[PDB]
Amino acid sequence: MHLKIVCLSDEVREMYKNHEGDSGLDLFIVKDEVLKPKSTTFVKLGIKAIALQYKSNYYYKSNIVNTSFLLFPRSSISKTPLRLANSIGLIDAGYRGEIIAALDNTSDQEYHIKKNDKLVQLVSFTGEPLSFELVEELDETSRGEGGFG
Amino acid sequence: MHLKIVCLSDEVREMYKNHKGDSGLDLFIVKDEVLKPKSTTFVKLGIKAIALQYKSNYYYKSNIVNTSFLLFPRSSISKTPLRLANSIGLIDAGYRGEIIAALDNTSDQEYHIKKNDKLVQLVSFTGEPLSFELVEELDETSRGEGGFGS
Amino acid sequence: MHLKIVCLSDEVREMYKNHGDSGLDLFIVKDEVLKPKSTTFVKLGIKAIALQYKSNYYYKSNIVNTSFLLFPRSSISKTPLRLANSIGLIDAGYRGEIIAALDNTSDQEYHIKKNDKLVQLVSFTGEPLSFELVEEL
Ligand SMILES: Cn1ccnc1C(NC[C@H]1O[C@@H](n2ccc(=O)[nH]c2=O)C[C@@H]1O)c1ccccc1
Ligand SMILES: Cn1ccnc1[C@@H](NC[C@H]1O[C@@H](n2ccc(=O)[nH]c2=O)C[C@@H]1O)c1ccccc1
Ligand SMILES: Cn1ccnc1[C@H](NC[C@H]1O[C@@H](n2ccc(=O)[nH]c2=O)C[C@@H]1O)c1ccccc1
Repeated sequence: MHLKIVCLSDEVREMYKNHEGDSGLDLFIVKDEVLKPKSTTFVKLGIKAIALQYKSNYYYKSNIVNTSFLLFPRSSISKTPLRLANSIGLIDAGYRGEIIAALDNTSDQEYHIKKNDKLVQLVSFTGEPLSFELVEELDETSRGEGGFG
Repeated sequence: MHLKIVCLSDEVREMYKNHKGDSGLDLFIVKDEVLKPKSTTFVKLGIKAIALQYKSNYYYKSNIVNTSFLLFPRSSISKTPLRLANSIGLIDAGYRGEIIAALDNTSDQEYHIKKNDKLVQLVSFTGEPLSFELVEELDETSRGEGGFGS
Repeated sequence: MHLKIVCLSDEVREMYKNHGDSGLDLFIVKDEVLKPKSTTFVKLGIKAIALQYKSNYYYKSNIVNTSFLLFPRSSISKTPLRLANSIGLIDAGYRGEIIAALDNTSDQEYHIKKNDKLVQLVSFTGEPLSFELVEEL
């Protein structure tokens, strides 16, 4: 699966210019942030992303198409008090919004995520190796980050 | 992937006639229910379902088959204190029971769910788009809601 | 999909020798006390690879190793244990022991017993699973 990732700030772009014939693509925490104790915080991952797979035959009742994909916790999240609220995120084929990780802080202390933490990863519904590239837009629409003005 | 869904009551049938390219199919909470604080409740979704996909050759040591499939939380469950106790439910190809969501109320107060809330969704193992239709039975067994009599 | 499982001990091998569906259950292999309000890395005492047919995938001889998944069993929900990382992703390249990160959410300790089945191995496609017990991967 191949992902096109639009970084929403330059600080993020520099993180991903760094960065793997692997199943998951790790995502960065892009900004130091405090998570209140006993809370769910919607943590903005500062990127938009489209995933491409070869067209496939599926039952329902241009070799390369958009596809839905998954936001998984990284196994090393287990070591912390944070847990993904929604278990596993399902990003649909369309999707053009900022990817959000919803993290439950299960402790009663506040928790500091730091820039460059990796808590979550994108994963293909097929488990296949992921490749990505930075692009400036996903498509022509404003939500795509493309088009005029 | 195509879901044949059997609604277990008339009330549920109407909710599914009225239903709003997509990878998950939202399921309704079908009955106002109070969930106790700090507990796990097995919330009956009032439906049974099977999933149909193209037959595949798979390594294991008409072209439409029954397939196993996935029960995911909707991401809007995040706003609530309700968490899905088994993370992602696996429903096997053969399963003819009512679909249950096991919801942990992590809050220390009672949580009230309403008829028409949508907290969970069915999703295909391959993430392809889903269609569904409402049917009177899944198969000929009683558990499947079908066959002769009562 | 098909799994090659190396049992890490004499005693574990037994449990799998005396064990086609969508997930393969894994045993709790030794009695253990889980502390209250805690996360424990519970060792399952197996190594495993998974084999599926090669596929064309977009990216920029019959068989290959694929990634597979570690799901909780639906029955885990009767316990106060939760899988910390929701669903475990075991990569194609992984040769180490399989661990289940379990959160004990109880304010009391919780004892797991050998022959408990709390988690299960599932394939990316939901296809029926099979395994054999080898000596090495
Ligand atoms: C938080 N928030 C504020 C406005 N919209 C939202 C959300 N919308 C879900 C979309 O986000 C995408 N989405 C889905 C799952 C996920 O884990 N991360 C996502 O970005 C595809 C889903 O379609 C939202 C996002 C994450 C957790 C909860 C809720
Ligand atoms: C709690 N309870 C009381 C009577 N039945 C149940 C349970 N049903 C397990 C089966 O239901 C199906 N099942 C599996 C996972 C799931 O998330 N939802 C389900 O309906 C397939 C599984 O085969 C049960 C249900 C949900 C979670 C845990 C346990
Ligand atoms: C516990 N521990 C000590 C040294 N390394 C670890 C761990 N490392 C992750 C590897 O284990 C494999 N792994 C991944 C996810 C999972 O649920 N179970 C696993 O066994 C493949 C992953 O690559 C570890 C294991 C489990 C949860 C968190 C962390």
